[PDB]
Amino acid sequence: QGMKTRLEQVLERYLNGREVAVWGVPTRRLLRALKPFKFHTADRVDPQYHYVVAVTDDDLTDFLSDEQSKSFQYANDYLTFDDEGGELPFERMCFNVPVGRQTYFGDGVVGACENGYIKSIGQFTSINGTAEIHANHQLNMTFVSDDIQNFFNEESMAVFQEKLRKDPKHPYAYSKEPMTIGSDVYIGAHAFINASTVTSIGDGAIIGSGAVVLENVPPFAVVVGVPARIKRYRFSKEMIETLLRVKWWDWSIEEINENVDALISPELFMKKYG
Amino acid sequence: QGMKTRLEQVLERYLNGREVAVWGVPTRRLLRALKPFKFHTADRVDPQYHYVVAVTDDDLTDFLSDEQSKSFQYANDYLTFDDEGGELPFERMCFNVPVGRQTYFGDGVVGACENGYIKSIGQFTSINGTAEIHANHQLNMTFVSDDIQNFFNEESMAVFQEKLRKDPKHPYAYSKEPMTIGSDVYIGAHAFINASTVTSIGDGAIIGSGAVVLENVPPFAVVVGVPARIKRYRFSKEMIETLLRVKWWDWSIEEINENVDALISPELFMKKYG
Amino acid sequence: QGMKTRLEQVLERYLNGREVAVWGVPTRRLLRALKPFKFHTADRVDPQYHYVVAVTDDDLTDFLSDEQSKSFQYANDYLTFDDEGGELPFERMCFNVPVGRQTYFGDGVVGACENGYIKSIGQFTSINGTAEIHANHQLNMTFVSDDIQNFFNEESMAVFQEKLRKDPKHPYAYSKEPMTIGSDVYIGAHAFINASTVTSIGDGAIIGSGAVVLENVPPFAVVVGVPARIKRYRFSKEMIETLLRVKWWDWSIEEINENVDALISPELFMKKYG
Ligand SMILES: CC(C)(COP(=O)(O)OP(=O)(O)OC[C@H]1O[C@@H](n2cnc3c(N)ncnc32)[C@H](O)[C@@H]1OP(=O)(O)O)[C@@H](O)C(=O)NCCC(=O)NCCS
Ligand SMILES: CC(C)(COP(=O)(O)OP(=O)(O)OC[C@H]1O[C@@H](n2cnc3c(N)ncnc32)[C@H](O)[C@@H]1OP(=O)(O)O)[C@@H](O)C(=O)NCCC(=O)NCCS
Ligand SMILES: CC(C)(COP(=O)(O)OP(=O)(O)OC[C@H]1O[C@@H](n2cnc3c(N)ncnc32)[C@H](O)[C@@H]1OP(=O)(O)O)[C@@H](O)C(=O)NCCC(=O)NCCS
Ligand SMILES: NC[C@@H]1O[C@H](O[C@H]2[C@@H](O)[C@H](O[C@@H]3[C@@H](O)[C@H](N)C[C@H](N)[C@H]3O[C@H]3O[C@H](CO)[C@@H](O)[C@H](O)[C@H]3N)O[C@@H]2CO)[C@H](N)[C@@H](O)[C@@H]1O
Ligand SMILES: NC[C@@H]1O[C@H](O[C@H]2[C@@H](O)[C@H](O[C@@H]3[C@@H](O)[C@H](N)C[C@H](N)[C@H]3O[C@H]3O[C@H](CO)[C@@H](O)[C@H](O)[C@H]3N)O[C@@H]2CO)[C@H](N)[C@@H](O)[C@@H]1O
Ligand SMILES: NC[C@@H]1O[C@H](O[C@H]2[C@@H](O)[C@H](O[C@@H]3[C@@H](O)[C@H](N)C[C@H](N)[C@H]3O[C@H]3O[C@H](CO)[C@@H](O)[C@H](O)[C@H]3N)O[C@@H]2CO)[C@H](N)[C@@H](O)[C@@H]1O
Repeated sequence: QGMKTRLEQVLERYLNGREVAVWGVPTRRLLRALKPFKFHTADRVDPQYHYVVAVTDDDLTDFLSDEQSKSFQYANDYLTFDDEGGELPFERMCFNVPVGRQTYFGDGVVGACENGYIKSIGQFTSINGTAEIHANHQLNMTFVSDDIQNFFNEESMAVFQEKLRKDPKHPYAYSKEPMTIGSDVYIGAHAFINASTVTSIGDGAIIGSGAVVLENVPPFAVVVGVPARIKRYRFSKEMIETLLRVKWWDWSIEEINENVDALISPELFMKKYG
Repeated sequence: QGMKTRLEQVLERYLNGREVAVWGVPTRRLLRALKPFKFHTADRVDPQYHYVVAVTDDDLTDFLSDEQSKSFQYANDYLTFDDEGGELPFERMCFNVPVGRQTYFGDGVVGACENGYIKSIGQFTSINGTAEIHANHQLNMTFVSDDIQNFFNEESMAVFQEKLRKDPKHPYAYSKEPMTIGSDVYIGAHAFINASTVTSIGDGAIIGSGAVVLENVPPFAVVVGVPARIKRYRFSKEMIETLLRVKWWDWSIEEINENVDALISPELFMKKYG
Repeated sequence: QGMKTRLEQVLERYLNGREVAVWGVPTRRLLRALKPFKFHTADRVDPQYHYVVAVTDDDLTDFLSDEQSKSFQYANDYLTFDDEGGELPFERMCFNVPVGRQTYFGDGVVGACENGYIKSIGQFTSINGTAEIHANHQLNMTFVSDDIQNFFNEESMAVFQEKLRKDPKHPYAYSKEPMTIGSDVYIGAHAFINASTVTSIGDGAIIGSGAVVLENVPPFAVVVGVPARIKRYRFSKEMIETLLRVKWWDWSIEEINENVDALISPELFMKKYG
């Protein structure tokens, strides 16, 4: 591929001449990524000479259960291969989609990034692995199937995709801006977001479990239900207005540790920034 | 097994004397299927001499990212092993369940086919991988568990299964016709269908995301919610009556490309067939 | 690890000096478990000399499709490695969580046991694999993210976790008793239980599909919906009172086979124990 995966971005910044020790049975995709480096099956590992790469999450659990792993820092010294959505201490990219710091999501949102459904994902955003993000099929035609186009010749493909781009309900997310997910967002298990109608999820939004959101979620609102309805705002109006332009999620690691009291007490946060 | 898998049906029609090149680390099930053929780890692949079989979907993505793959047509020259529900250009079978053309579904619906819960799946049907199809346990007894029968002797098993067949609410889908899923059907993510009470899903039906359907879905109806309620019909009544017996989903690949305008414009479809 | 996995508990009781035959490609975790025993790739298997261990569930299906498997009893002679939640004929443990007999659950509930969210799981309980059990993040602060704490030093971690323990809404299930799931419970697909607010699920409870439960479920109640509401009780009040202290789920395998008629007919059950 032309766009670097999460494993390749981590290695580019933290490997630093060491050889990669593979903790687990590798995939063909992994062997292609490790081709330029020296790599081997992990036996005796030393973080001064080695960088452990666990193939799967279950292989990571086995590695952390090993006594050899407690001299290995999270991303500086190891990583999970099959974890494109895993959180990171630095801003990264996922199929031309910027992902903030300490932001994690599941395989469904990863596939949504590759489909072009997402424009950006904020910092300190927590998304459950079971969450799904898909677009709508076309509804202005006699059929709803998408793989019917596998039978169209050119002449038929040109006219089918012609109406697709000229559709105000955005089938396959064709005619809309890619959806943005803000910072400090929480998304629960079994949640769903429609990539055809949702174009923005505000910062600090909370999506309940089993919730099916079909429209935009304003910042710091808690949407819940099937379909998702706003049941309560997370903060007061004055806080949401202030929080939107102070942007604590863009602070440095030292500045977050300086204003712990402001981030911990919401009543103190307004006092310092209202 | 006695019933051919999707990989075996594809190979039986398109392999044509070539040897299989395995793109990825194979499973024991795959090695059993490839036993009669000549097979090897894929290196340099040529579609005139080789047929690429990617073990998993992630191995398929790695194969398509390789320059060698662009002389390989979808099913005629490659396929994914762990993809029993993947779409195909020809009608196939899945555990004694006929599956139409360009119809795809996930692992939960595959397991539903093997359980005998499904009778047939139409053509050009799109089912999300997260969709689940299960039956109800028995409710006319003091227990709801199913694996309690692991402790029954013969005498106890005969009487337990005796009432199971004599139950009008169809526990474990015992006393009903297997459920039929029509053509041009769309099923969203996190959807659920009760195999104990649902016996038919009409052609052209649309099941929303997170929807739990518990009764039959009439053709070209859009069921939505927990539980699923009909919120709107996809087409006018006159169209549904006409569409049910013209059956465009049974047209040839040449006839679909002949009547693209009818399938693309619903207003034109009635003009040509009303 | 210090706590035995489900595979290690089964082997400790049923292996009995035999060598393990691995049906499938093993993981690194599996190789660590089989280290003290003699093990090999399964070829010709005899239950008098061998104990088959299928790595994955798909490898189990391949094994049962083999003619060699029909002299192998379920747990006494084989088992699936990647199946920590699979049912068993004897009471077992899962990350310091007692699991009853013939009780099965999915990977999400397994991870919930390791997180400390569950105290015990009853006997003859049926939980769907797609079910999820998670706790709530903190809501009394300006942020909702959990992995923000990866940036806190000591001083910041001590004060963040300080309010976490002093929170009546139980973020991360910090200040509550671990949730108990009773016996003869049925949980459907796509179900969700909030580990932060739910502390008990009574015996004989039934959770419908796609249901999001947020409070305790009384014994023998059927909760349904988003959010889950009690729609109907499974039995009469007099039965629930009697069933709660006869505890048929604690009977021996011989006593279950003695009182099949009582367990099969609910009307007969009260006659014998009311
Ligand atoms: C969304 C959530 C944070 C709400 O937390 P909360 O502040 O304690 O909400 P409350 O318990 O006070 O109840 C608020 C109302 O909204 C409803 N509600 C809240 N969360 C709901 C949910 N997931 N689903 C359905 N209804 C919900 C409640 O039924 C309640 O109804 P009411 O208006 O009649 O009182 C929490 O319930 C939740 O579901 N978090 C997601 C859990 C998860 O999936 N984690 C995995 C991802 S890490
Ligand atoms: C079902 C679906 C096609 C409806 O499309 P639509 O024609 O644009 O429906 P609308 O947006 O006009 O809204 C219709 C009504 O039904 C509701 N509704 C529609 N889809 C819903 C859904 N999945 N869940 C809950 N409610 C839904 C809407 O809330 C709305 O309510 P209203 O009567 O008060 O106005 C679409 O919403 C959907 O969910 N598709 C499934 C997406 C998916 O899961 N893809 C993965 C599988 S490939
Ligand atoms: C929960 C369940 C056992 C109810 O069975 P039941 O006794 O036949 O319930 P009924 O069909 O008589 O309907 C009862 C009412 O509750 C509703 N209801 C029942 N189950 C529901 C469900 N999963 N979701 C939403 N609504 C449900 C029905 O819509 C109905 O509504 P009403 O009050 O207007 O009549 C069953 O519907 C179910 O969903 N089982 C879980 C299936 C599953 O997920 N299996 C996989 C795990 S092994
Ligand atoms: N290109 C996105 C892909 O998404 C995959 O995950 C999901 C889907 O994108 C994937 O797509 C299915 C596919 O199974 C099947 N073989 C073909 C079918 N047309 C697709 O259907 C789906 O994907 C396409 C996007 O390409 C959408 O246009 C369509 O609306 C949607 N139903 O099925 C998976 C479960 O629904 C993988 N995560 C990933 O390998 C890949 O990035
Ligand atoms: N035979 C169907 C199987 O379905 C599997 O997928 C799902 C279930 O069928 C499977 O079945 C579970 C099983 O985990 C566990 N080891 C035993 C338990 N009795 C089963 O329970 C389930 O399956 C049976 C059907 O056999 C139903 O009667 C029962 O109502 C249902 N709860 O758990 C999986 C998640 O719920 C596999 N896709 C597939 O290997 C296999 O075909
Ligand atoms: N320690 C529990 C783990 O749960 C895992 O499954 C699920 C989660 O526990 C897991 O945790 C995610 C994780 O993906 C990501 N790398 C880090 C993130 N902080 C976690 O987030 C989640 O887990 C933690 C519990 O540790 C909760 O406090 C948090 O509320 C929750 N959002 O993401 C998975 C899907 O949501 C695995 N089943 C298992 O390896 C492991 O036991």
